Amino acid sequence: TGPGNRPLKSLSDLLKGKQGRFRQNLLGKRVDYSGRSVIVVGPQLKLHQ
Amino acid sequence: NSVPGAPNRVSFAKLREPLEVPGLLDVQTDSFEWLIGSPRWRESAAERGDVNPVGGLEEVLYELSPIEDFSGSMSLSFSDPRFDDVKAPVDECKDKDMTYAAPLFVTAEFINNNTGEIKSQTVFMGDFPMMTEKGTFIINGTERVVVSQLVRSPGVYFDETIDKSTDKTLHSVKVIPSRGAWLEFDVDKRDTVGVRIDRKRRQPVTVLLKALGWTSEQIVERFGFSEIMRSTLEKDNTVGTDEALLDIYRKLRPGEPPTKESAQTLLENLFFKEKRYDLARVGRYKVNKKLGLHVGEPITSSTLTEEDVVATIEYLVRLHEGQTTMTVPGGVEVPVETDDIDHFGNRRLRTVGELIQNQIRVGMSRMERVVRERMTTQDVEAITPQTLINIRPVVAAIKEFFGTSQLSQFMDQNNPLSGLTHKRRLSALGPGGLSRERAGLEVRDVHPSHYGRMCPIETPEGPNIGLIGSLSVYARVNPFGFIETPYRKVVDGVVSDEIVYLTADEEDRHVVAQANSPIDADGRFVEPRVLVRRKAGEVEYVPSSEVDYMDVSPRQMVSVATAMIPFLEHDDANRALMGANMQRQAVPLVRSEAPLVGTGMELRAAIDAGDVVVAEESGVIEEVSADYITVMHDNGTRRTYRMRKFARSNHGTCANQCPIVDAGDRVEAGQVIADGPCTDDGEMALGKNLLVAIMPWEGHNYEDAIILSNRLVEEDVLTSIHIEEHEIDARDTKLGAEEITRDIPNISDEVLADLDERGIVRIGAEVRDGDILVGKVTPKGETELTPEERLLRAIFGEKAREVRDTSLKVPHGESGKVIGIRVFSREDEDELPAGVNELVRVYVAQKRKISDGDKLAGRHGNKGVIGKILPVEDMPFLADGTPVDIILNTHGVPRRMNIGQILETHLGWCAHSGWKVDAAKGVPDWAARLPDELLEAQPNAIVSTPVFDGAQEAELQGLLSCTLPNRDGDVLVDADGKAMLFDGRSGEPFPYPVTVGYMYIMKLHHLVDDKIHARSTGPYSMITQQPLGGKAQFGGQRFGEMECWAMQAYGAAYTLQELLTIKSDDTVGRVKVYEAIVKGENIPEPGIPESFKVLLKELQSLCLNVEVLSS
Amino acid sequence: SEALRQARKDAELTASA
Ligand SMILES: C/C=C/C/C=C(\C)[C@H](O)CC/C(C)=C/C=C(C)/C(O)=C1/C(=O)C=C([C@H](C)CC/C=C/NC(=O)OC)OC1=O
Repeated sequence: TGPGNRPLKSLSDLLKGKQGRFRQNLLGKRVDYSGRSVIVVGPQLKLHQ
Repeated sequence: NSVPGAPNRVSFAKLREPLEVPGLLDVQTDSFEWLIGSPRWRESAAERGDVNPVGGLEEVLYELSPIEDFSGSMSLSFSDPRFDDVKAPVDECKDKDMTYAAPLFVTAEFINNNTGEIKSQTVFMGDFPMMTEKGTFIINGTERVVVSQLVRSPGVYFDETIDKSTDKTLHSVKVIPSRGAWLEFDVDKRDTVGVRIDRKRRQPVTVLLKALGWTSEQIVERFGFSEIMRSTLEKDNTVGTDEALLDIYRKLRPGEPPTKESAQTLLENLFFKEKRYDLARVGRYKVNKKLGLHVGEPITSSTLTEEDVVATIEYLVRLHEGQTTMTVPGGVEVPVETDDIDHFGNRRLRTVGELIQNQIRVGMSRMERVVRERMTTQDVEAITPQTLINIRPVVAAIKEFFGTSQLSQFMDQNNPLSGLTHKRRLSALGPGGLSRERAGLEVRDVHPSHYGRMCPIETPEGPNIGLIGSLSVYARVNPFGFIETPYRKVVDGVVSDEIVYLTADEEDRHVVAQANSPIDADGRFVEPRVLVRRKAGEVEYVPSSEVDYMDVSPRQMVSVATAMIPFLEHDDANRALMGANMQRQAVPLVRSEAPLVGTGMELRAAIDAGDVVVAEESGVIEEVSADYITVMHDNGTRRTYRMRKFARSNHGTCANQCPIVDAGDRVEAGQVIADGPCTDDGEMALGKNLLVAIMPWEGHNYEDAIILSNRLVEEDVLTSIHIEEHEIDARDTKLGAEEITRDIPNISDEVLADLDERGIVRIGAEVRDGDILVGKVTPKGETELTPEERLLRAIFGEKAREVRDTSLKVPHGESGKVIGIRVFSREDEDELPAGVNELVRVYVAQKRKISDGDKLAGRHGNKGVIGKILPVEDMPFLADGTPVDIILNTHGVPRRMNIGQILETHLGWCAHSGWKVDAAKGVPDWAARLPDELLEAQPNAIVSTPVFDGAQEAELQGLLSCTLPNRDGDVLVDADGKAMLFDGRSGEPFPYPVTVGYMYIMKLHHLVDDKIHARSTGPYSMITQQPLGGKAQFGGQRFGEMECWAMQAYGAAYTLQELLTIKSDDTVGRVKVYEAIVKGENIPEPGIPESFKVLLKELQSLCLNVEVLSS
Repeated sequence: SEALRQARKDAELTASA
């Protein structure tokens, strides 16, 4: 127990994958060196561009 | 009409509704005032009976008083929950961040039962928050919104799931009370009783009856036709009351010695001692009403009665008997039938004051269980309730409720519309409410009782559909948490004119046809065979004698936002809901023009919207200003009205208020005086009115791709204001006190230019991302310098300045002037949090032009991103040289089922054009029943249509036939709504006429800059080694499971390895690669991952022999 | 009569730990 109505976490719970009885989404580390944005058409552009 | 500043918008009302719009905010006002118990509410509830007007607080007093020791030697009591005035004005409370509240005084009294002496005090219960006049609350200056949560009430709940394995209906009941225990009267597979109770696993009814003081004689007497009853009483296999009592006691406390007095002294406490087993008063009401038991008396005594249980059993057995209705002795016959958890008749509504009282009860519980604690430990004949009182837990609960609650949420003020929409919101998830996955999909469904009560259209389209909606417009609330709905009762083939606020249950009793009915001008009707809603929610041609209630009006099943899309009955609910939820995402432009076309909603919406200042008293104007207006009340008295100008919303949008009148003017009470942001001429305004064609042009309008002329840009027609606030504190470290100043560590001078004299920058200065905001500094401590740095200092004569440079710089992608500086200082006696001494907050605005990529959408769900900002000249345009505004793609129209936008476009062209229908040879037939003075139209006059009462296409065609020329002899559009156009690029006319017209559109709160973001290298983790995610900081994009497995599919491995090593975990390798890039050299090899080794150590420390073998 | 299945289960939840 502690304060804050909320359970505990052994070493067993620090397991990254730790899939028990269900194969949830995976959700690893969110790498680097990208950029996001909304997308738009390039109708003037070539295919490879 | 019926509005003073109502700008003349003609509409197409073919009907006439008796009642007008209600007070949309009453949903919150009334709950709040009742919880208050204000005399407003006092007369209010008194208007419809309500012999005992009791406030929720009064209820809490009566449910708490008296307060007495278990010995019963001494007695405490309360009285007069009395509010004190608020400690500060709402504006001041918001600005200085003091939560707008007010004290609480109670006439509490203690008396010693031993001898009897009054201890009356008027106790400060605590400062108590006060609702806004916009029905909201300000916490610490912050502005939240409470939500009303849907819950099916506690009640006697019936069902017979047929055991198909037995092929037998299994009638059952679960009477779930508040603060109580459960119980089942089950139709077992055998001809027996499912008398499992309080989660016990099983009982015979006979055990209850003899336990209830009933002989088998008494039972068969009371239950002669009771077949399973007689069977079980033959199989009761136990005789005598106390035998049943002891069996119950042992099976209830198994692992416990049975005692005889616990026979009555447990069950009566379990189910009749109304101190630990108490469904709500509304629960008792539902009980009697379902059962007609307490027919003519007010509700009380949440404890049960054997009367209740026996009527229960009788109805249950008869339901599993073949029955229609049974009148209990003392009760009218209730129709024998099941129950529904989904149907509103069980699904009540915990209101705001409801939840507040719940918190009050839970706090006062703890407080009384400590008062009774001290009640003995307190010294006798020397205490006072002041000595007895602790308001700390109660105030704690209050605070932790206003803050720290998914029902106490931030008012999304992006515009008056969505502000309103946030209120009047309906959700069943929450504390007590079901969580997300625990609810079955069926609760998301649209039960036919929903009709006219909860608009089936408006709801979040994410993974919460069906979980949250809003109210129908003309809906109204039961004091018991139900939907009391007005209805037009018809009598004798003649609709009366008496509005009838009805719930859903009684509705099932009755017969309601449709408002769109051929009424014979008098309540009399036209045809016999009439549509009508069935008690099963079904429709037929009733012969026109049978109905007793007609619809109050059309659109009684619409939401607010849903009430604001013309032609709505022509397009699919899908794009409908899409545009609906989007329309709350509108963004207030700076010009705020009103649409040519609309509904009747656009004015009432604002007049409840509030943010548009309303004329309080009728009067002549005194003097105006850009910031306020002096108002001459008609007799002497006067007043000002402080315009809110450039007030930062909860989303960076401006909140100006411009006045709309003159100081020599004279207006009337309840009248518009100054539009708010999205308000134009008093009514709503969420965009502009634009002429568009629909061709596929150059592919640039490909798959929702949306093109734009430069003309709007250079005309500022799409122009947003944004208000980003920055704040930083003056803490104090072990190294000393944080410092703010122009004095800096190593830094340029020009970078120290636009600061003030004492750190912070100067008002009105332009800025750009990374620039310095505030010159702040703290000591860093002491470490041995590098010999190199020491050398640079030596050659350069440069001091140490161990105080570290900790200033405020603007984050990325930000610019615009700084309007106002908000500064706080502990030295100034500014109250600040501990470990702080000075606070400053900054306000920058940037007049964002419209730009490509941003998301626009009409009022149809028809939406999309900005394809490309094209110049004006290179544009398809009229024969009058008038360029088009934008172009949409036809191909999205059919498959989306959104012809209403086409309707709107034709209508808007007609509206801009103006007509004058030649009623020279009588009237053209389509115009026959059409309202007069539509026979012409001044160009660019404003009009509107009721949702279900809109113009017909034939009407529109007859209009479009009448399309008087603009300036010259100029019928620019055919009778088919198309026209010939010219490519500003080609030079030629296009081969065909083209659909065109004026459409009103919005701008969404999803600007490009809000989303655009990239990154190479930034601040690495603390737990892991990893440079921070989150676009608030840099952040970036997570390359996880989908395109890994993918890259493997491609077969390319090295890129994946590089990503997962040198962009993921290799501490040394990261700087290595950075070096290699800086030097222009071949990449180093990917080192070992870090989380790998971390997991390795973990597995080790799990007491696990672990090891790799290289060979 | 067949309701006793909880009896085997109810015994093990309680004295548990
Ligand atoms: C030392 C290993 C002991 C046994 C493994 C245990 C206990 C783990 O519990 C399961 C393996 C695992 C998950 C560890 C996660 C770690 C070390 C970590 O922090 C991550 C992470 O969370 C995600 C990733 C990648 C992005 C996962 C990509 C998977 C691709 N799979 C595939 O290519 O399909 C064939 O790497 C990590 O090092």
